Amino acid sequence: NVPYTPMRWAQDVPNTGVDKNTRVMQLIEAYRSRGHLIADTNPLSWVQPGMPVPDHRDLDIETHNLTIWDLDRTFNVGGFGGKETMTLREVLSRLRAAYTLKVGSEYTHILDRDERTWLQDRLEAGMPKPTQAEQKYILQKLNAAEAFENFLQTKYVGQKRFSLEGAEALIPLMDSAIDTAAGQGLDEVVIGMPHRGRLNVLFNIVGKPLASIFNEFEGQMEQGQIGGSGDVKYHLGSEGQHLQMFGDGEIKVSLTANPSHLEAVNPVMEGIVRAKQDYLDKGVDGKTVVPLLLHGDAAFAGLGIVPETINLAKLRGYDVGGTIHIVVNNQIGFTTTPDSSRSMHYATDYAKAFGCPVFHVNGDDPEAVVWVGQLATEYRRRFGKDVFIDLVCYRLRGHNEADDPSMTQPKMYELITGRETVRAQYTEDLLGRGDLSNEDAEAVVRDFHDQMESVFNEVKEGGKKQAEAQTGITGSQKLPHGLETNISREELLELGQAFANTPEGFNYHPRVAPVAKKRVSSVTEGGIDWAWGELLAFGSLANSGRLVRLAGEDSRRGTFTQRHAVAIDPATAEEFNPLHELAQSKGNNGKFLVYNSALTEYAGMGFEYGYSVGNEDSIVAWEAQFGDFANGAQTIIDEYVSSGEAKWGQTSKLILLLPHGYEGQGPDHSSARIERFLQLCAEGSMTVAQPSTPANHFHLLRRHALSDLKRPLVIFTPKSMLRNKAAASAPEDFTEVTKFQSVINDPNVADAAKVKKVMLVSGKLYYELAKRKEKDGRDDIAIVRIEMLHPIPFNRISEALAGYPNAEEVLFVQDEPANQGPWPFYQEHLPELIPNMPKMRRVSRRAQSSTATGVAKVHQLEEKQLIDEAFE
Amino acid sequence: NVPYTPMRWAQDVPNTGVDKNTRVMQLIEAYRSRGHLIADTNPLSWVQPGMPVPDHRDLDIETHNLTIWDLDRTFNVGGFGGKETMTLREVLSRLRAAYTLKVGSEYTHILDRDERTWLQDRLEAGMPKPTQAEQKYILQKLNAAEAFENFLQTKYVGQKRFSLEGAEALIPLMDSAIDTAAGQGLDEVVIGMPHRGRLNVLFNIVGKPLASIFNEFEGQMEQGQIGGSGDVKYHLGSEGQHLQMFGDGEIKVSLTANPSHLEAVNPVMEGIVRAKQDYLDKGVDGKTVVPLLLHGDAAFAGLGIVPETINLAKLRGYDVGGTIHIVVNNQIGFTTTPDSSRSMHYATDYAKAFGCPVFHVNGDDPEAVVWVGQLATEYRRRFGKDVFIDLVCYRLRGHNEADDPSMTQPKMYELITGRETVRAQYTEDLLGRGDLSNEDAEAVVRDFHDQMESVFNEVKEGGKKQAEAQTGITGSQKLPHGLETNISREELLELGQAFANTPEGFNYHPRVAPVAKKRVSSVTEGGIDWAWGELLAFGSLANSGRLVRLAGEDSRRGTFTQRHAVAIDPATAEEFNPLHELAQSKGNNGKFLVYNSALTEYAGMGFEYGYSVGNEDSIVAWEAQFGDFANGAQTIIDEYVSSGEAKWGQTSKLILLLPHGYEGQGPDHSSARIERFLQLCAEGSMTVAQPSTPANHFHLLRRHALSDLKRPLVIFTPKSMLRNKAAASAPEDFTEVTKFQSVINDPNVADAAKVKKVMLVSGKLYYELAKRKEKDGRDDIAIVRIEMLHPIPFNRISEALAGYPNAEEVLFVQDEPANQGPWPFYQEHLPELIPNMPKMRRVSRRAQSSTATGVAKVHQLEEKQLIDEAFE
Ligand SMILES: CC(=O)SCCNC(=O)CCNC(=O)[C@H](O)C(C)(C)COP(=O)(O)OP(=O)(O)OC[C@H]1O[C@@H](n2cnc3c(N)ncnc32)[C@H](O)[C@@H]1OP(=O)(O)O
Ligand SMILES: CC(=O)SCCNC(=O)CCNC(=O)[C@H](O)C(C)(C)COP(=O)(O)OP(=O)(O)OC[C@H]1O[C@@H](n2cnc3c(N)ncnc32)[C@H](O)[C@@H]1OP(=O)(O)O
Ligand SMILES: Cc1ncc(C[n+]2csc(CCOP(=O)(O)OP(=O)(O)O)c2C)c(N)n1
Ligand SMILES: Cc1ncc(C[n+]2csc(CCOP(=O)(O)OP(=O)(O)O)c2C)c(N)n1
Ligand SMILES: [Mg+2]
Ligand SMILES: [Mg+2]
Repeated sequence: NVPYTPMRWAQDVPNTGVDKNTRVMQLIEAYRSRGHLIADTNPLSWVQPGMPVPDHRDLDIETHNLTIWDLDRTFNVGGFGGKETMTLREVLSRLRAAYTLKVGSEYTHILDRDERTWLQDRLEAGMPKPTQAEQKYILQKLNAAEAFENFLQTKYVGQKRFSLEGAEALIPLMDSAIDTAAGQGLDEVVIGMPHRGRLNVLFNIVGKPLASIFNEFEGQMEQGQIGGSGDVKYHLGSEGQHLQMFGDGEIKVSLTANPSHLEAVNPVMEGIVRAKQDYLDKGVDGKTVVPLLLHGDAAFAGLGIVPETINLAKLRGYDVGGTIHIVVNNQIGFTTTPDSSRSMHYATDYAKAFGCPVFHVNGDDPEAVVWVGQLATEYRRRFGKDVFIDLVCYRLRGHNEADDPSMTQPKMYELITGRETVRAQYTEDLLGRGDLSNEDAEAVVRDFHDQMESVFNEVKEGGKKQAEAQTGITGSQKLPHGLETNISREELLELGQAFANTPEGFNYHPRVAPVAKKRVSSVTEGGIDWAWGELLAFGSLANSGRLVRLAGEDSRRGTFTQRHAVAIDPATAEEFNPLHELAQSKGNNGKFLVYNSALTEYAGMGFEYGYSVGNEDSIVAWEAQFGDFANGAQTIIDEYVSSGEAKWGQTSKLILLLPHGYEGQGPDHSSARIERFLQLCAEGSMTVAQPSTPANHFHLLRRHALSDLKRPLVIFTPKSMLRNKAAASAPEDFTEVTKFQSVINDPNVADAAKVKKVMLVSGKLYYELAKRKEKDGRDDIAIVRIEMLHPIPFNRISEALAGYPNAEEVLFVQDEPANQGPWPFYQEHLPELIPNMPKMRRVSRRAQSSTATGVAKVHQLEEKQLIDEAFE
Repeated sequence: NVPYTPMRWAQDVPNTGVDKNTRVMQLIEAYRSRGHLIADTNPLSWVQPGMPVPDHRDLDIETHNLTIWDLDRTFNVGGFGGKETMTLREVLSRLRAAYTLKVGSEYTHILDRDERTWLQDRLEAGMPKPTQAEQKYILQKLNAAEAFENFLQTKYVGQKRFSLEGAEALIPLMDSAIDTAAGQGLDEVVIGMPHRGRLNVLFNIVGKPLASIFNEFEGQMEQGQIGGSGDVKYHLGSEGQHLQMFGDGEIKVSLTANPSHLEAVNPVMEGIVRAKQDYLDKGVDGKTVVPLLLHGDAAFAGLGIVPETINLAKLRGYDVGGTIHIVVNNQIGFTTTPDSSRSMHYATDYAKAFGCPVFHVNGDDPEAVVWVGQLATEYRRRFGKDVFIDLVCYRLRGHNEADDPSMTQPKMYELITGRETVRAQYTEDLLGRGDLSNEDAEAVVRDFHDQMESVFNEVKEGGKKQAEAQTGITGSQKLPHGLETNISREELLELGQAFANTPEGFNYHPRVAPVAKKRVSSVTEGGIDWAWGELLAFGSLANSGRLVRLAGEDSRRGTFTQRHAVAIDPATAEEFNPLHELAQSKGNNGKFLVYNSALTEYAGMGFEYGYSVGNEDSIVAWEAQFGDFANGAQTIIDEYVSSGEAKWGQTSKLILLLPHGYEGQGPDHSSARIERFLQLCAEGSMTVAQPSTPANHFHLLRRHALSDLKRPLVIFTPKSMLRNKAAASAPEDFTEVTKFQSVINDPNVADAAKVKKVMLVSGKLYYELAKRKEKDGRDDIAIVRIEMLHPIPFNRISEALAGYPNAEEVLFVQDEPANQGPWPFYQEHLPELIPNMPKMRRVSRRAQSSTATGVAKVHQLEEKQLIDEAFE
């Protein structure tokens, strides 16, 4: 059992052509670059049958024209090993000790010279010898891991737990990293992980009490929100503290909630870290909250969310100082082996796309694992980049504890069954080298078992409760009754002037200058448009002292060239952000931050959801280029935004701004899918709205920000109505009207006793119906608008209908096809809530498999047909 | 304007320590590895202000301790340039000519030695000098590209076209690749691409007639399906032929349809290629259909679907022999620059994760572009791997033709406005070197303009039609009236015996052997379960002579250990596929292929959709591990499966198998989201079903395969009912019952005149209600099952209800919450279709924000409450 190729027999060759010193330097370069291909990193003696084996002929001395006859000759090596001269025997010895034992390293692809040199120097010095106290501490942690697993196996046989047996070195690796961070003087560590070994990490790394875990297994579950539905035990989070064992440091440790969908926690935990860093406010030399992210081998290579999230690492609004990644490589999926899972040689090969180092380590050598953890945390602090660790290990049982893995992998489980564990091997090694006594070794086991037995007995004394029905979360948070959302006239004029107070030699571009002038004049003369209404809301909130963040694709300028939140000078390329300047000059330390995202919907929306969880007092908004591209983030909408409160008691106030409207631009630029969002709503989980005037959009945003109802808000924003002059607002609507309106009654009814038809509408189709009513002179019609879709404002609709006592018909008019839009939701729910209302009649486009037509002339013909049908 | 650093002044150094020959070899290695960092590949003199600049100190002779005083000394170079000895002046000259001009190359990261050597030899030989005929052919193609763009600009000013101006070298690059493939003797080329330059590619590469394109712009659109909705002009496909200009070869060229969602065509076009290759059947040395895939720079770096699809390249059921990728790098998104779009240095850096070569080429040197196209197509044919081309160019106008790019990028558009085009520059170069006359150069322009003017005038003679309403696609395909789907008794016994005809020294695993015995005995005694029903269907179809493909996560064994389509011997690890063996021994050349996918839902489902489009006569099925993970493929469901026929006239017969059932395993293992699928249905777009017996599943699958209705099928499959003994089927149900049943009436009604309540149910909740009816002895109840959900079988439901003439109530009973499951769809539609039916009453779980509870005791309490409510 020796892992190297034997030395071969050959004749001595002459020193002609390429010199032999050149050949020895080429050998040094080969080991530094490709020596990981023959390193002892696998605990099993296993080669997977269907995977390609890379060529490694570069690592034998024959390929470089050297022979056994050169081993005692001396050569110039140019500073290798801190020496100018050396023998080929000593060169080979050093190379093999550094690059072919229990740690394999990839770092030669890095472009910067100082980075490469730092890693090279530390890997060739070697791992320093640990003290006896340190060695005993590693043994305590290994014991805890294995003992906990065995206890659960014995007391709860059938129950699913997802064990860590085979990979118990993870616990001392994570401990090493957290301890190193505490010594650097940092503030917090945030963890995200999957199912494999979660209950072990909660107890041994985070510090969740043992009583809690035992209760979970007996069927008593901790309640997150009053009347909540809940979730399985391996999807929950917790908080704790970690004290340094051989030091005076202390750090905080947190673990985040997640669903079963793998790798969906990656963008969410990055956002939590960024929000925490921003609150501490320590600058570029800060970055004092560390992200620690765990993966599995099949998931890391397969799912596309992983590289999509790593691509945000060095961008302006997303940087968090680097991420430490750990891949638990146990050489198996569920019933699938690596030959069917990836087309890369290693699972961690995405690192080479981003220019980052990789360390592969044997999971049956605990002292090497502790060294790699320390080295990774030091690299992050110095260079501010991502680092990847590959922990090679195995899975002792099946995928779960009810499965038989021999049916599909017979030969692999001949090697696994009946091995000795990593705790047993390490105890034998320490007693052999005389580093531990037998009394000590036996105490370590006895003490921990007594602790667990004690707690278990205490938990069984208390009787088990019986099942009870779950009520719901509708009334678990209060509504802001009697809150006023208007600003003063002085405040409005100051916001307007921000666009006139340009810096010293700044000028606007000629096509942007008219927009700025209109903003300064409109706050006294009238004609405020949609974009200016939105910015007035965010600006007012930043003045009071809040952090406002807006992110999305092309969101600084606007997709429809409407926003201009940051302006650029054509002559010098200088930038200007008016509303941020005004906020910083009022002495409440408010901020307005606008960022242009990368081209992603899954990672984008996930990052903003996380920001809202990490700072409860911030105002965060994500914008989509068109609302039709939000189906690329369906996982986040379904698993986090719509359902997080009911499952885990985790609350959010994220704002989604989704453009919507039927204007003839085709099926992928027409519908944000209102029907889908209204399906997900129940128990008052989120607010859904489609306003028709800038002032009403202003009041909606301010009500959300100043209330104490911590639930999301989904708004459907316009595209063509952005520049419609019938939709503009007057200053009195921002300063004298006090509240947001959920139903707007018709403002052009002469006599209410002559009305015989009521139309209900939502959005931009109002302005067409109104136009036609004026032209034809109809005094028997009244058009009523619905601005808030969920919850249903049934008291207001009832009040409006009651104001027309001679009405015989009610029509519901929409632009969307009959199987889309708000009609399906309203035809089900509204008749129950208003019993005395006449039967409703739909007027819409016909039902369709697609969203809209692709021909523009057909669009115009349909619109004419629709409006004609409404007016008899 | 010289691009190199000047030679510096220094003293001569002594030849001590590391020898100077060693230093010259290190310089050669540096240029081969990192010389692309200083190559002349950018047409503009532009450096983006916020992007990091890599260190390239390795490429100057000072860092290797050499000086101007060494330039005329001679050194040993070890075969470089086919010489044993050389001067430092000649070495530098050759390195700079090979690695620093108009082509930059990355290939040193490749692990195989023979690959590296092949590339190295071809890049150092250089580009061969082209003939005069070849040169004139390149000028014709450049002219065509630019001329077409200018014509459309002039005749249709406001209209959106997404121009290729700035990147006209794409047309000769694509032409070079297709021409090289025709010379190799291959069969077809399949293209997928986005919006940028689509109408140009349709006319100049594929061969779509010019009349068609002009008509599109005048508002006359070609119809795909009778009564279809349509789509915008830059989303359509076409077919054509390509004849070799200087050869006797011929090849077929195809372009595929796609939506606006970027990069969603990547898995779909890979599947089309695989299906075409399988039909030709030429073996491992075949692979004679070439995939050619075009991208943009922002999309390639940002979206996660790109690397997810490249990861399928070398897997067993997905390999297509390599893909040629072209990235059109025009240094801008919409209003976003590379500093805000990626954290990689180049957009094509994913190549280094997969071990593939990259070529960067200047888009203003057309002869170099034609060489790189040829070299890439040769590499694919020899090594069977992916290859990446980065075409560096610019965008002359805005994102569309209505946008002003100076508002956000002032300095970049000072360099662009008023340049001379690539056609103009090339004409000037050829007239300078005397390779073309002026008469020739003027004819090239005049002839092409005359051609276009002719066609345009002909198109305007015919009058323009007026708009007309679109009818729908419901009746555009026929239903299979009077088709019988039963097999003979002889056929059933033969299928059973397949599991007894093991190979010579094969034995089953002890936990798989009982399943095999039961399969052999059940075809004569009874008790056929769900999995065996499914396999009997697929086997029967493979016997008749069809290619059957089944793919999904853990689909060979089954997620619930139920299928066992391939078995493994514990002693030798040999594999056995019974139903494939039987099919190949009947002389119709049928196949049963089962594959275990990688861990992806977006790329998985997309690949199977593509397979169904590329071979209309195959039976393809995709399976999900649980139906709750299908929201990861929402883009494919919404943009291709649900809506492809109505938009493009593209038909498919894909089968989705989605597990579903409420059994207490929590919110991410309970619901496949039936309500979402029933929203997407209209105009008879697809079939949705939830059967309750194995025999009925058999008949459904066979009806779909033998009919002429080319639409998808979505089935909701069980989890616990897989092993329920009340649900098993008898042999007569496969051989004497002729058709699939859409409604199954109650089989335990003694007297029909005593019934006073009818319950409607779908799925596994039948077996609980039936149980309770027997126990309590209720003869006033009748339970009726609905097996097909869409379309609604309203004639059968009416017939069933009419059979109970004294009924007073109808109850609709489901397990799902009230805002989920089939109730929302049925409460809207069924009362209209059956006017005389009593008012329906819902019995279900309460409405919820999440899918299901996380506590198991609460699940059991809810189920009891539900069944009690049903029975008064
Ligand atoms: C979904 C969420 O975010 S929380 C909703 C929780 N409650 C429910 O779902 C209960 C069922 N729903 C209902 O009874 C009704 O739909 C109501 C009461 C919410 C609204 O019906 P109406 O009375 O017709 O609506 P109206 O617009 O007059 O609202 C009444 C008050 O509720 C407030 N309100 C209503 N919806 C919201 C909301 N989403 N956020 C904040 N305040 C709200 C209004 O500001 C108003 O306050 P006021 O006292 O200052 O006038
Ligand atoms: C959705 C698709 O893929 S095709 C939809 C095309 N048709 C429509 O949408 C019309 C509207 N729908 C209807 O009129 C009704 O729902 C029907 C006629 C389709 C079915 O209603 P019922 O008559 O109650 O159902 P029933 O099960 O008896 O079907 C009658 C016949 O249609 C056939 N059929 C019904 N649905 C399908 C289907 N999805 N695929 C194949 N055949 C079908 C049955 O096999 C049967 O044929 P038979 O005469 O040989 O026995
Ligand atoms: C998005 C998604 N797809 C599929 C699944 C189903 N699933 C659960 S575990 C698993 C295997 C995971 O393998 P690996 O990442 O190696 O984890 P290990 O069990 O080895 O820790 C799969 C496919 C899932 N939970 N989420
Ligand atoms: C999935 C998706 N997200 C967003 C968009 C909106 N969008 C259309 S074009 C575009 C810019 C694409 O940039 P690039 O890939 O460089 O294309 P180019 O315009 O340079 O050809 C964006 C974000 C889209 N069509 N699809
Ligand atoms: Mg694994
Ligand atoms: Mg671009």
